[PDB]
Amino acid sequence: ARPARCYRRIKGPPYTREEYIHGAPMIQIPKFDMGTTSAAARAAFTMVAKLVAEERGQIRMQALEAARQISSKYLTKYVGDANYYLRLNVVPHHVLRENRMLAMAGADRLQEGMRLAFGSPAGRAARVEPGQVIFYVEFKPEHLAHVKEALRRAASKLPIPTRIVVEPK
Amino acid sequence: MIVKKVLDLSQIPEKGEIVIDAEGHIMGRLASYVAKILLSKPELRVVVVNAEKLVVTGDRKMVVEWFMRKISEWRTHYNPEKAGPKIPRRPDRVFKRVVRGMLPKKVESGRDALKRLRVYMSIPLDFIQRRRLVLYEVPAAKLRVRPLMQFVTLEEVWRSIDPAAWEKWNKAKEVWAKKIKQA
Amino acid sequence: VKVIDVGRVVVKVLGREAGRKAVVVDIVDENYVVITGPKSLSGVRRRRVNINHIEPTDKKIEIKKGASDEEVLKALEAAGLVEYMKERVK
Amino acid sequence: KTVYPRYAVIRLRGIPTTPGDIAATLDLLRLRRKFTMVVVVGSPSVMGMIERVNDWVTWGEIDADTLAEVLRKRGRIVGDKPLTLEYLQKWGWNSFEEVALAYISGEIETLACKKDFKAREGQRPPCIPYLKPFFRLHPPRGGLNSVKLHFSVGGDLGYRGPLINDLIKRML
RNA sequence: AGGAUGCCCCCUCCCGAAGGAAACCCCGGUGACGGGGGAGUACGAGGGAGGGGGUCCAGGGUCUGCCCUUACGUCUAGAAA
RNA sequence: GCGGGGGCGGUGGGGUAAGCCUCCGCUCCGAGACGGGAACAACCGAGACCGGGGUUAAGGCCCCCAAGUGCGGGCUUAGUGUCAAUCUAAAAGGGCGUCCCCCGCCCAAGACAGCCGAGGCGGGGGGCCCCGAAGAUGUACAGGGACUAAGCCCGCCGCCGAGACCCCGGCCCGCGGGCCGUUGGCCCGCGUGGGGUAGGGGGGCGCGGCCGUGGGGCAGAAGCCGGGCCGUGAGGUCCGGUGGACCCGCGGCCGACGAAGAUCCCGGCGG
Ligand SMILES: [Mg+2]
Ligand SMILES: [Mg+2]
Ligand SMILES: [Mg+2]
Ligand SMILES: [Mg+2]
Ligand SMILES: [Mg+2]
Ligand SMILES: [Mg+2]
Ligand SMILES: [Mg+2]
Ligand SMILES: [Mg+2]
Ligand SMILES: [Mg+2]
Ligand SMILES: [Mg+2]
Ligand SMILES: [Mg+2]
Ligand SMILES: [Mg+2]
Ligand SMILES: [Mg+2]
Ligand SMILES: [Mg+2]
Ligand SMILES: [Mg+2]
Ligand SMILES: [Mg+2]
Ligand SMILES: [Mg+2]
Ligand SMILES: [Mg+2]
Ligand SMILES: [Mg+2]
Ligand SMILES: [Mg+2]
Repeated sequence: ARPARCYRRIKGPPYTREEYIHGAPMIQIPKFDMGTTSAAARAAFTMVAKLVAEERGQIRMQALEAARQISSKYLTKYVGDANYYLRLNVVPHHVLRENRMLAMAGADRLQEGMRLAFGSPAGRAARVEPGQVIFYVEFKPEHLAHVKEALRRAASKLPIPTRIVVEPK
Repeated sequence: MIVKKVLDLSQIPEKGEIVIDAEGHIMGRLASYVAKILLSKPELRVVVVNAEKLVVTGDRKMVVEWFMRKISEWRTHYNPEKAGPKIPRRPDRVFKRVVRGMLPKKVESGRDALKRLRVYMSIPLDFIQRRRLVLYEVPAAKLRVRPLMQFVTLEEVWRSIDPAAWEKWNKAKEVWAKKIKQA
Repeated sequence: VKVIDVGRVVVKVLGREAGRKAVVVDIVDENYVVITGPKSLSGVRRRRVNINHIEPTDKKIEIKKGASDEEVLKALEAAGLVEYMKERVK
Repeated sequence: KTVYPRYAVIRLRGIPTTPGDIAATLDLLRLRRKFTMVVVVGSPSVMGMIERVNDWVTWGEIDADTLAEVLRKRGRIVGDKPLTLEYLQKWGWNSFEEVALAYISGEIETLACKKDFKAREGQRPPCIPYLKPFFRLHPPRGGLNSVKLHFSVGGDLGYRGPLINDLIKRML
């Protein structure tokens, strides 16, 4: 897997319609809403933390999942799943392409160089704008320090700069 | 005797020679004035005395390491006496190199202007035994002393990069100081 | 190190009224003070002045902060600097 | 029926490298050389044209007194000859100020007569016959502020208000 | 074979495009500076007249000082290459 | 001519990216002088007939280098940095290092740190700087000198500075008009007239001969060496030396008709 800097910049149109894309990769994110998702339970919480993007860019699906585990594991063992709701707000609809000489990947991949340079599907990413909310945490005001620490941990696994915004519901 | 005066940048004499006391002046800022004087008066000669009292602003370690790199890491791999640089260390020759840097390069105008300059450490005895030594200052080139400000004289720089050469000159000052004090 | 004090007599070194004596009557900040001739005496209008644009003389007079031109005028009678303040430098 | 404002437009930027559409409008406004000045009437069609060439010219409301000196100092007739008082009096205009006031006040609609104007006898024409419809100004004394920035940000270009007369005084 | 009815210096006078000060007085700004007057003035490319002095002037060779300056022909989008 | 290219804009579409490939538009280079950019086709200013004077553009005003060691306020201690791009750079992250804005709480003198009697504690953000930050010929590189401002931020004042714009003189051009017995010449008017490769159009100079016309030459023709004058120029013409028999002006016509180059050909002669 190439460095994420190869796929950070938004350089072309979105590539999402999977009826026209051959071999479009499946989304390997198992869960998007962590904690207590039921609306009756979330009325206990009263504070909202948002990990907001600062630059527009593309976040790979593996980077989204990596930030998801480190943040959710920390809130699991420092806050308890019954004391928070954590949602990954974005979905990686954009399909990433790569142009490399490979195995049986179609007949036109055997031609080296920039001839027939349209790449094959190499992953998925989310295209985000500035101010877009990446992670959404509903929580109670006593655990504000822990939720910031978990969100700061998730920020360390993301390719673009992000800032934490804390506001009440 | 020695009469201190302030140099009139507009009333600069055209003929003869002026003497500038460099004590308390900034090296780059005084060199800028000296270079323009020698260019604007093609027949006038300039003498700078007390060249070791010139001042460079900044931390002593920073300035000394700057000079150390010049006299250590700047060299050539061809014939050194034919093609390489020859870096001065003495405060009078250090100041004369700054004025050469501020003069025009590879021209007779630059060559003649530097020949019309003489730089001395302390004050020469034949200058001291004249009837009336008219010295000058350039207040724009003078250094305004402020608390917690960093600078070093050229003499302190010379003692760092050539202590044995400095020691002989300092000893020579003490040897003749009785005679110098008479005048 | 330059000292400007209230009641100190200074000479302007910039502007139209350069070479004219004036009297410090108040301090605005650490950069600006208030000077006055008085006008009828030197021609220095009662404005503020930058400390970089005035040089202090060796004379002084005693007055209150924000002293009036007539108040400045009387204390010039106190030390008799009326002819001194009329002088122009250079 | 409507007396639109009378504006002065001066070309501040040059010919080489100007975009094509801005260049086309400047030609139609007769500003075909640098520092050329034209006097127009601020009709809605006129003001749309000046908006097109906003980043290449400066403009403002011209006063009657400034136009009078502009006519005397830089007015030219066919053959590039200077505009004199005698030529004005031969056509029914007593003074430079009188002809400048009439155009600024709206008493006459154009300053220079058209190509197709037919000179009459006795009747005073509503313009100056055979005056060139452009002025060639001097570069401004004391310089400018910025020829690449707008007047509203401390530059030169754009709508200047009544300060166009001060610039015209510096450009005569 | 060119001018020497020349050329340069000084002086004097006159006209003079675009342009255009200074001292000094007054108004303003902390100030760099702006404005009224001085003043469209002194001056100003060039165009006329005269007086005195000198002797060659134009032109050429070579050198020096200051300013400017990247052999030629060619293909090329692009040549000092 | 049917090889284009530069800058900017369409996240153009593609590509990890490319001084990359392929489209769309304005402008510029090719085929465009000149000022600034340290050099530099296409970045900024600007469009050049010749000479002169003046004023400005971009940009600059400590020296190199014309013009300011210009003005007020603040920040930086790192020589950090040293007025856009080409062009020599810097990220995530850490720092109350330092200057500043804001918010929450305690202190109602019983606040914090160890009775004392004035502020204290914590949070977010902003500016600059430090760490992160490693290279191959020669110095704190990005012009050099050097500078603690001659750096950076908010504002300001004047000046320098092109061939551009203004003015004067001279020249040529396009078009219109007029005059002259005219394969043409001359004069006047007007032109926000005056760059130019390939190419198209219009006029002239030279060389050898021919048809005419007029001349020169042993008191010295052609040729050769140097020089003056005329013409924007191709060129013409004259003077002095050498030479020893041919040659030239004007009108017309015709060509085996113009060289700096072809690893050009022949000869001669060099380092
Ligand atoms: Mg793209
Ligand atoms: Mg050694
Ligand atoms: Mg030697
Ligand atoms: Mg441009
Ligand atoms: Mg003769
Ligand atoms: Mg080739
Ligand atoms: Mg090629
Ligand atoms: Mg070539
Ligand atoms: Mg093609
Ligand atoms: Mg293109
Ligand atoms: Mg080509
Ligand atoms: Mg340049
Ligand atoms: Mg200079
Ligand atoms: Mg540095
Ligand atoms: Mg990066
Ligand atoms: Mg042409
Ligand atoms: Mg013939
Ligand atoms: Mg050829
Ligand atoms: Mg041969
Ligand atoms: Mg040989």
